[PDB]
Amino acid sequence: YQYLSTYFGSFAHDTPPGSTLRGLRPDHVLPGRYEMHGDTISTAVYVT
Amino acid sequence: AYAQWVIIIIHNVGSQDVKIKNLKASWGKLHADGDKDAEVSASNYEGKIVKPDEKLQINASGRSDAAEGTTGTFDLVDPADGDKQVRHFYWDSPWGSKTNTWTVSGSNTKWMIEYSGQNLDSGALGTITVDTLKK
Amino acid sequence: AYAQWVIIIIHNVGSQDVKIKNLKASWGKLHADGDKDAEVSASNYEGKIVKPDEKLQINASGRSDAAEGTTGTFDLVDPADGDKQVRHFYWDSPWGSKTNTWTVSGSNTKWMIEYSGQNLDSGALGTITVDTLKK
Amino acid sequence: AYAQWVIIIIHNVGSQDVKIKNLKASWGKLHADGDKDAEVSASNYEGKIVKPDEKLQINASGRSDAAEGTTGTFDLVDPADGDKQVRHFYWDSPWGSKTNTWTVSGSNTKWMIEYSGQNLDSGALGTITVDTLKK
Amino acid sequence: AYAQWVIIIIHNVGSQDVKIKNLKASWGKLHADGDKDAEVSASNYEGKIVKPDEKLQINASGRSDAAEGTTGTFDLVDPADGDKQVRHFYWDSPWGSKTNTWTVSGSNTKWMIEYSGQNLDSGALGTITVDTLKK
Amino acid sequence: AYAQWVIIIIHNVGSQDVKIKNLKASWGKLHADGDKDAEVSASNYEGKIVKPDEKLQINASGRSDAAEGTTGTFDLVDPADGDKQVRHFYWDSPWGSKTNTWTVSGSNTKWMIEYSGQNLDSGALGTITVDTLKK
Amino acid sequence: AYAQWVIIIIHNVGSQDVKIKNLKASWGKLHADGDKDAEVSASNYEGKIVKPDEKLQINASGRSDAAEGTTGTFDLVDPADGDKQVRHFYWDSPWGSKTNTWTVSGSNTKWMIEYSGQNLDSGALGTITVDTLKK
Repeated sequence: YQYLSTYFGSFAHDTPPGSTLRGLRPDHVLPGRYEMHGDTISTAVYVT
Repeated sequence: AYAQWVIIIIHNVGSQDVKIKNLKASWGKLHADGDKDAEVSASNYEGKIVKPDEKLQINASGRSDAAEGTTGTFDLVDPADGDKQVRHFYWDSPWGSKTNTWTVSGSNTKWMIEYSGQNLDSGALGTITVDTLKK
Repeated sequence: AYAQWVIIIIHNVGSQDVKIKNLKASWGKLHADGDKDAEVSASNYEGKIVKPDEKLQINASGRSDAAEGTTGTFDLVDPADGDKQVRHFYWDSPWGSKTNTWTVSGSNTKWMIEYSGQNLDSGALGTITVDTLKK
Repeated sequence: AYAQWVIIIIHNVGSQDVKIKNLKASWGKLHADGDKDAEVSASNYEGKIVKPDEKLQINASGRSDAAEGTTGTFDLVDPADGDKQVRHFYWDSPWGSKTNTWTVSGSNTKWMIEYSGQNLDSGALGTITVDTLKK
Repeated sequence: AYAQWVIIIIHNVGSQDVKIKNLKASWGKLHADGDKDAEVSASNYEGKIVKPDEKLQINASGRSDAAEGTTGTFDLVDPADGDKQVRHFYWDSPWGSKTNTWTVSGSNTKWMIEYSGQNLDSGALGTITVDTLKK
Repeated sequence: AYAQWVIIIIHNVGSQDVKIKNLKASWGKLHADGDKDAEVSASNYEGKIVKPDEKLQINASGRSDAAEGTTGTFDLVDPADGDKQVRHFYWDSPWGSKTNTWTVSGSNTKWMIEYSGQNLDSGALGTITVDTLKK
Repeated sequence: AYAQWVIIIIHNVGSQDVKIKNLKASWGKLHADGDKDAEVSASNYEGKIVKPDEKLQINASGRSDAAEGTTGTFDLVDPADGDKQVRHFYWDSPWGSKTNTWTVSGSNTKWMIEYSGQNLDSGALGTITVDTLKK
């Protein structure tokens, strides 16, 4: 299975909002295209 | 000698503050970045807080062309629980020996600490990068 | 001589493969990490693919007590673009001359290369981390 | 010497104006096209605007038969946003060394700059063609 | 000697193929780009087809420390017209004589050839870009 | 000399396998338990799997009356994680120098290693029990 | 001499109290942990109770640089049945002989005693660990 985003913070297994984050069956997703932001690798984020 | 040097890069890979305490160089001197001539006192780093997702660099080196290495210690301490110790770091890049020492002692189950880049065989102690993360 | 040494850590932070080519140590010798005695051949890295998030270490240093330093060159190329050159890297830590040299050349525009950690004043060249990314 | 020379051709491959600023030769002299004897002051090029789809040539060379190379710098600056820097160009074709220097520093994400034709091994610095394009 | 060198960049700006023939370095040696030590044979370029928008580089220079300069000839011919000669190119950067020589001969009228960048006063011949187009 | 000796008892207290690798006695010789005369080869332990609750003994000592001490190195690695290094162990009981040396290096974080029983002042290095566990 | 030494670790692997009695070193001296200079009287251990699941260490060694080994005895006694004997332990690491002696005499079917780590061939007597169990 797969999930569509990276977590910006500490992923909480048992408390919200981390308790409700879910991944998807592979047939639910198709490959996307990135869209980079930020001048430097330290602050580079893709907008899929 | 300047040939005995060490760079210690504290890099917060977590999301909680970490403090540097009790930084003390018994042998050698702390100095500026890329400038072994610009000596800096330990007060520049003691008590400083390394905010998450940024790095703090500590540069130590022996006296100029001397028969003296660089030996020092510091504590990394979590300020969120009354400045308890995370780990105690000790480095020793001597001038009259081959075996450099890099010891990370102490215990704190709430923190995970990794380090890489050190050289203990012979020569300088190198650039040690230490990634800290509060779990 | 072992006093002159260099470590190069290529880190493919990007999401597409990057290939090493034309690795050649004109002076000194390559060796396995932590063991300057354990010499290795350039073929152990030639043509290697650095997958995304993978790190590859190349360790070079002078020979046993010889008056030579170390010097070498290699290329990063893009396997997905017909091995089009990304960058050309040259390193030199001489035994006689005090100043070192770390040069990155090339004009590939769909790549970002960032190198850090080199020492150019005196002593060994040190450890250089080279983060690579494809736009 | 005249053997140390460099030609810098700024070629606008886009559709926006670009300006040359702070052109200064610390060593050597700017001269005319195909005429190393006709010295020209930097005022002939400083402040000039390279209109899109045309080329501007800057010729630098060392003093006649001297033990002096040619070292200089200039800025390429976008006039559309209050003369901010596009890139900073530095060239060095020394007489008493083999390694020529051609550095393009600075950052401007709104501009793309390519360059080709330089020689850094030995001898003259050659004819460097720099294509500038505003995105 | 390496002080005498020449680079020829044939650029087929047109829309039909052009072929190299009879490439011959009567003096000095050809070599790979950026490496005057890496000698190459004339067969690596003989009979090659320069497709439209393609660029082909030929690098020649004197041998190792020899008192020779460099001298060579080649032909551009039209593969689509029974290898009819387009142009005849001759280059010479002598070590003894100061003046260089770059000569283009021929009378093919359905082709446009434009060469630029040569130096004829003293020193190396330099870099010559030759744009080719078929009417 | 037999006066310098070391025994290493690896005890896998954990519940997953641990593998020995790169076992090498640079000085002295390995031997079977209770018989310093019965020399054994490093291949008798190389690549061995220490199952959970199993104990593995490695006995090293100096040769017959020679002025050498003993010195060796090995690695604990995780067979279930692509032979990823767990720890690097170095032992040295010199005949000339009085002080011994027992060094454990590495940064594997999913493992706990606890060594006890070494003697570092004078005489033989002694018996060292190394309890290993995987988190 | 200090080269003649023995460490005796009584480790209660059961759930019943065991007492040490009649500890007496006829030759040599009892000393502190890792400190052969800090002599300690036998009163520090005589009458002590080794609680289940913890270890008590007895360190004996010969006089400093003397021609004297270390010879001693003690009783392990069950206090639950009026201080009857479990086993009688005798150790002898002489200076003028090769054969060290480690004798565990006596009979008590209600107790099971194991011991390991002793060396009787030559040199020191080593670190003997004795696991005590009440069935």
